[PDB]
Amino acid sequence: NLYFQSNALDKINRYAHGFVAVPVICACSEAGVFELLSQKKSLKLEEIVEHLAANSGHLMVAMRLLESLSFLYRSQAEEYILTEQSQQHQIIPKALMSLYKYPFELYLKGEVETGISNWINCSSRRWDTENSLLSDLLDGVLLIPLLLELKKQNLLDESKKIFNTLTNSLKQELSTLFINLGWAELYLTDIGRFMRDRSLNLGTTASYAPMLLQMKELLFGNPQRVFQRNKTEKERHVNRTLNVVASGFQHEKFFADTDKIIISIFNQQPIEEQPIYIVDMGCGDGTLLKRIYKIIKQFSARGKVLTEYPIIMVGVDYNQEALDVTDKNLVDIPHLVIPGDIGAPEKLLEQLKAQGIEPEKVLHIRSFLDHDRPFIAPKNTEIAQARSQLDYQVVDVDREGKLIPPHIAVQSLVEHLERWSSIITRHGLLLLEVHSLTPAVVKKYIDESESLHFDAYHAFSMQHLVEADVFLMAAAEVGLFSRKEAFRKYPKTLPLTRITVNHFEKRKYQIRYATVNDIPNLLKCATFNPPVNEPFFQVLLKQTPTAHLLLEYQGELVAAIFTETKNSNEVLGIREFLVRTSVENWQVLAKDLLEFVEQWGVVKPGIKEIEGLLKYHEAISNFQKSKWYQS
Ligand SMILES: C[S@@+](CC[C@H](N)C(=O)[O-])C[C@H]1O[C@@H](n2cnc3c(N)ncnc32)[C@H](O)[C@@H]1O
Ligand SMILES: [Mn+2]
Repeated sequence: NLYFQSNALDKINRYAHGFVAVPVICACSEAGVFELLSQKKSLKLEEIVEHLAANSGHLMVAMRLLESLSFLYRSQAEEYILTEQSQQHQIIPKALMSLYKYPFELYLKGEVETGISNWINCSSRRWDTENSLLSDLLDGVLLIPLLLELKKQNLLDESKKIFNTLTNSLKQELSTLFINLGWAELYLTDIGRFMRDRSLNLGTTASYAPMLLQMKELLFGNPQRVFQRNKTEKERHVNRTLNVVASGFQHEKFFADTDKIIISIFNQQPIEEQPIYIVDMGCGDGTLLKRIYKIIKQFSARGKVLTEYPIIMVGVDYNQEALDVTDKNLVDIPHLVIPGDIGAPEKLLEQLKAQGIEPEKVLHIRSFLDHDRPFIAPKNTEIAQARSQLDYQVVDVDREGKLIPPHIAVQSLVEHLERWSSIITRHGLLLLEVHSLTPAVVKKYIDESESLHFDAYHAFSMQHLVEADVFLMAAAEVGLFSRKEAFRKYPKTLPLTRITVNHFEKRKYQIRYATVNDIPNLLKCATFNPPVNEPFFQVLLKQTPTAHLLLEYQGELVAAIFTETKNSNEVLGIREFLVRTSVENWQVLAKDLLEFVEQWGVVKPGIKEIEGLLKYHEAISNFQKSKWYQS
């Protein structure tokens, strides 16, 4: 915990930002996006799409990135307007895009005709701008592939004398760069060691270089040429090898967060009623399954009695090579590997039954896969219709590169979780997932959070991130609730959620957003505040369409909690509490709703604090004494 680390952390994150942002800015500049918004200053996305013959989905990804960088702003009519910062697009050299295919391997080996001296000189001048952020964005285009190769060839871990075995010209090139950057003084400095030790965190972003090189095709050409799939069906938009290595390394601290959940499950008495099978959908190399088994064996009551009550780990994956690797990795662990697909839980269930596996004895688990499912369009058009008036900000791009409407992306996730919800047992569903943020929050935490680059390259590659609150809502709509004692989120202390660790349990009821359509039923409920009239409900529902929660059981309204969002959208407050005391177990259910509102508010983008929990907990906990109206 040293003083220099806070600036170093900002720098490395900014480098990853620039790795994605510079291709977006350059492609937009070349196609005339900034010029168009200078000739006509207020344009909606559809107008920009039409006039530049753009692909609406990828273009939305680019616009959200530019908004997050404060290059553009959106009016209340959803019209894009340039800012003074957007003139920075003129400072970017467009030859800089050549680095995305420059052979850094050959360069470090002296087998290259043309080196990188021009860019080293550019960096020393801070790219001819005083905007510190901007010069860090451009630095990232160069430094990310270079640092990764310097680490890969073991040119930085070398004791003391780094660059000592390189040709003298190479020595001076990299010595100048490292000295100019404060990385070396020839010995590495504090920041120099920091950048080297943390290089693999850039691997996932760096692996999308082939896609980012083709940004102009994504935005303005034929997106499918970027995503080939030839005969061997190797991915062309990403170096999956480096990607899988890097993401596995990053997924490490999150796997450890399943320890407390696993320890809790397999300490639960009696042993015979615990799960027998732990089934990981998308097992990859089996790292998570292997860890879980060792945790059970060493740290749980179940681990003392495996002789009498064995555990069986089950790896499921739609790729046979993954099953083979997982099979080998789970040597000496009782296990099974079977094919399956994240989108087909019904087929998984039938394959388990074909093995004689008793479905009710299964704990289902998975990590970081729901957002990478094959997108299935909504079949429930009526629920999709209702959903369409809500203000979701999910960005999701289809195979043609067109924008999937946010409410359609959400309804797809709901229906996909419903298919899973129908097979989840009383042992529940251990689920880790990564989430996108809104541009308002990304803009506010640009130096502290990875979202700017991570959300962009995810949406560009046709993955389906949602914001963390949207995910928890989609689960709640189908009766899956993330258990309070198991939950973890990252980042821990910033008002934004990029990662959730969940133990979902299946409950008999559902929680969804209240809508204007619910107002007649809401008017009839018992209510802690004096009875609310329709206009105030309309006011609340109009101002924050996705901030009021209701709990339903067998089509019957049980309870509802309305909220207010205030103070630069940093404070969420409980505003109304409604119940129907005619429904069996309504008080327990209403307490569950208030607990859910707290969890949901904890992951709501931008929310720093929740007000009113004590007041409204007391209201429902001492119901008769609190003297509710219309009871
Ligand atoms: C998401 S990445 C690896 C991360 C891994 N899912 C985990 O558990 O952390 C892809 C891995 O999941 C598998 N996978 C990708 N799409 C899948 C799908 N639709 N159904 C089942 N497995 C899938 C891949 O074959 C690969 O093994
Ligand atoms: Mn992903």
